[PDB]
Amino acid sequence: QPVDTIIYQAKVFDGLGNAPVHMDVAIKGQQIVALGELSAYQATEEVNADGLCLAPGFIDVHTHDDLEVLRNPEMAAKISQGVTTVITGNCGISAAPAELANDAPDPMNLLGEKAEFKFAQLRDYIDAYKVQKANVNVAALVGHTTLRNNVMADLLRPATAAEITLMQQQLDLALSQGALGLSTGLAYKNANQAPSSEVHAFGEVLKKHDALYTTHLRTEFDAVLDAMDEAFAMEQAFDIKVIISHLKCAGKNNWGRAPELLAKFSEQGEHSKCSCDAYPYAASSSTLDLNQVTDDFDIFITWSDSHPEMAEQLLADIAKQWGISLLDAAKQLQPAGAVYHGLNEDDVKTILAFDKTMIGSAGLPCDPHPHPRLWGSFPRVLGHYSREQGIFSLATAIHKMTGLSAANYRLANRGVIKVGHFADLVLFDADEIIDNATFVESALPASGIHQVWTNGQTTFKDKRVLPAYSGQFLTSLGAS
Ligand SMILES: [Zn+2]
Repeated sequence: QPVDTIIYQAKVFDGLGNAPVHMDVAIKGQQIVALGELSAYQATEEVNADGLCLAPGFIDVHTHDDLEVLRNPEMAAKISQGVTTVITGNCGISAAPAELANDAPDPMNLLGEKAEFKFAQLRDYIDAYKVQKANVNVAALVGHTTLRNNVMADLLRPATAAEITLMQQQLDLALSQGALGLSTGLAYKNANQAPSSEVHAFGEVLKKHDALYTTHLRTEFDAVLDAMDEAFAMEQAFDIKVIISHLKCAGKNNWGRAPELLAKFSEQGEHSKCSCDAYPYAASSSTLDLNQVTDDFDIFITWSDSHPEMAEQLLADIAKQWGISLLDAAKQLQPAGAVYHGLNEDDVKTILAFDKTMIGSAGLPCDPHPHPRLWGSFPRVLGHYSREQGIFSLATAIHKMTGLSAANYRLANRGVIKVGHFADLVLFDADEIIDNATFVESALPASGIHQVWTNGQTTFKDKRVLPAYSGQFLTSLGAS
């Protein structure tokens, strides 16, 4: 008869892109149990949401939070944005299944330090998550580069057919233990010599488990359209779900080409199910890479192990202080992290507006001065691009971080405000929600989020991140 909580009089967005409905929402246990006008229900707690909006909890489909959720189960960077679920294991790197010999090969340092990789099997990682759980749900992909490192000591080559056989078996076991699918990061030096046929060797395993394929493209610069062909070939050959990560046309050469990327989806063939995600910024962030050094746009160093006095400075200013070229300064700064202001804002708007595009933060949790997407992506979409810029409605914006993402990743009973679905929810003020993180002050929490529930338990309330630790590990459904 009774319920734990009723949220009264909010503008409720279902997560499916439909117009909001003014109504009340009842939570009991982990579940949404009633929707409508509910003053006839007995609730332990009552939340007055008059003038506020209620949406499904946001799903961050592009994270490198594999080890961050173990180090930092409160997950304030995500929870303070309204994110209740993270997809881990992106761009070819995952915490599991991974056995390291001497070091963690690049880019696995984006996840954590080599000693943190303690999960020879995915089941080991799930056990570790279940020790404390976390404020976010976790669903995990397996990284192709991580699989390569398990069986190859020299990564600067194709894997042998025998090494491919081992990787197929390791993925098959990870999928059976609960992984969602496989990710690749083919632009990175330690995967770039994998030919398309090496990636294709995983297709039968993925198809057998009805699993996902996600990809950081082999290049996102001049030849990005060719790189997209590679991703479509997985869909064509195996009829599996493919997601292109952080879609962009990078480089001054390619500013204005976003329509070409949208039109490229017409080349998929018989199946038309490829999706993509993007973060809402015109600046990327990664290790300082000599191939990306240019004078075409600002490049900011975020950290440098060689010259920590140069952290948070513009590469052009560093070069001038040092009396050498941008490229020579970059060589001396390595290893380092950078933010590259190399995207065009109109391209970003077009990619965000594309109806296939989900919102993903691509936040780098080990960065000591992170790109502000780590703390602002989702309220930036709702407050900057929807309310202020008007490029889409609030219903559309919410859909692209909730119901669209749960559907594309097959997240059962999430992403939608519907009776019987999990009570992952965000209460916010539609007129005040906004990102506050800037490139200079990159960890400022967003405004406008009043309360967050993860599986029916409050993980954020009135600026407090709360250790409910009610997240669950979301094991894959496998085949029929
Ligand atoms: Zn990536």
